[PDB]
Amino acid sequence: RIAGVDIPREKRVVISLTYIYGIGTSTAQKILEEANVSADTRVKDLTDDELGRIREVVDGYKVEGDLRRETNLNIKRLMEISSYRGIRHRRGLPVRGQKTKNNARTRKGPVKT
Amino acid sequence: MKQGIHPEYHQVIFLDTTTNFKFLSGSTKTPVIRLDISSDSHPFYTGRQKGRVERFNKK
Amino acid sequence: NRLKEKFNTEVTENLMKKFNYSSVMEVPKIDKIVVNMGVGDAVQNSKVLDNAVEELELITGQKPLVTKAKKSIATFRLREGMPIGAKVTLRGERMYEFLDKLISVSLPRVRDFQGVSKKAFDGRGNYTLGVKEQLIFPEIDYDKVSKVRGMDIVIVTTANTDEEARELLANFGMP
Amino acid sequence: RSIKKGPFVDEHLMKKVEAQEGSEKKQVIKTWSRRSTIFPNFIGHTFAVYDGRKHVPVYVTEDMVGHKLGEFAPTRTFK
RNA sequence: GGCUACACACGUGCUACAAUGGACAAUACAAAGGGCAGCGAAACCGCGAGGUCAAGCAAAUCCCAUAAAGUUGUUCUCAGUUCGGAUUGUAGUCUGCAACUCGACUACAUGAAGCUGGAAUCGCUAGUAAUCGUAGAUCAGCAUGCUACGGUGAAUACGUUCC
Ligand SMILES: [Mg+2]
Ligand SMILES: [Mg+2]
Repeated sequence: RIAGVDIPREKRVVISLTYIYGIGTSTAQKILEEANVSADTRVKDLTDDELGRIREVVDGYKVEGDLRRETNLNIKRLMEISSYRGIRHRRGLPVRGQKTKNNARTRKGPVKT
Repeated sequence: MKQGIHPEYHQVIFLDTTTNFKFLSGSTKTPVIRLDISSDSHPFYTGRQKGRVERFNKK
Repeated sequence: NRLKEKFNTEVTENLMKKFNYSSVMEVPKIDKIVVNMGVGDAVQNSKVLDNAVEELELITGQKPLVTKAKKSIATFRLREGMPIGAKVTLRGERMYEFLDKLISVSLPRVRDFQGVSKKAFDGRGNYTLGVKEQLIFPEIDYDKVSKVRGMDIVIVTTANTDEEARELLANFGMP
Repeated sequence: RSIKKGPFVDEHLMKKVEAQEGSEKKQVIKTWSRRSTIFPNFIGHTFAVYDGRKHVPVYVTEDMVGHKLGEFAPTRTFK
């Protein structure tokens, strides 16, 4: 565990940190710079000091909770106002102005007919 | 407690090295145990936590 | 026995002042905790219940009682005599230990903690926890989880009233 | 304007809001300018936006500032 | 404002499904084209899209412009993964009289179906298919398309039995 969530043992550090919601490759590299470990390491072999350096760096960064809250609350907000994007969120249709005549199936689900 | 079916439930130590809170109690764990977060290191107990108008005024 | 010594040393006083008690024996105590698992999948796989048993048994420290079917149901393909769940009554030093563990170790390991529920009373002074995941415990290595599963931790009291229960639990350290 | 130039608002609309800045707010303001940005000085007003065949009512709130009037007058009626 | 709708059906292309591969550091070899209130060198700032100052340039002179695939190294280890990069949220840039309807690009975070495709069907006989990038026209801004360009570079075609 690092940020209240497990991470793989056999994946290296830079990659394992990416299995948090909120933390990607860039942030992982920058975190490992700040809490200076090597990227080659693997968390089955890391020590208490290394792991705690990392935890200390990670605590400053919104992740595994507040990030889900930010996203959900932003969407609920734009729905509570009768906005275009929030109408689209309420209907299950694309938001960025794609065309729904064809090829919108991530937001529409599979083919219904 | 029947002799034959219950585990080895022995007294161990819970160390929150983040804030070094060293608590003693039992476990079936198999003596110093590692814990990262706790009632003395977790936000909600400790009470310390880490707007379209104010946003638009800065710009 | 940190929590029990705490109870007898402070909370008896800090509670009897709040509820004008003439005798110590009015004061609340936890008489037991019951820990269930409610395993309905054992119709379809008994290995499930074996894992459940082992995990309650490791968490608490005693072999859980296999509960059984009380009345037979066909929506779930469920016949009387069949095992469902398993329970564990806890009393004494082990109760106070498990409860301090809860307040101090596991609950601060929830994936998305923002507070326990605060209305989880039957109206008489008993408390339940709607747990989601079992690996939240340190005894459980997260690698041996055969199924993420929740639990129920009932807490049973000699308080007649929910507010007395709230104060007791806060004074131990519940949120 | 999605850019360091600062937002966009049409000048006539700004003037009419400053005219309505006496805060009595008896009247709906009429408009066609969906292009405009909403400011915090529009709260508690009632604007009447042109969707293409109707000057439809929209009530302004504080959750509506980094947005546009056009977000609240759907031009496409689909059932 | 709409031609950008969406319960669905078809056509034509792009990205992929991974190890003949992903990421990362070094390094190499082209064509052809365009450029005046237009191409914008170098330097500086910014993680980047870019921005400030500004030189040359109406051309075999200066610019777009460091071609990429490659080669050599490290690392990944056959998993929905370090493949994939949709979708969505945030902070931004450039253009524009204004990017919600309805621009492109960027950074961060998330990480969809997809593990080589049913019946059927298509292109191609050589510098061709296949693959890799590059330029232009329109164009304030927008190109997975259109037209042109070159780099690497196959296998097979017995024969007219049959459609
Ligand atoms: Mg059209
Ligand atoms: Mg990738």
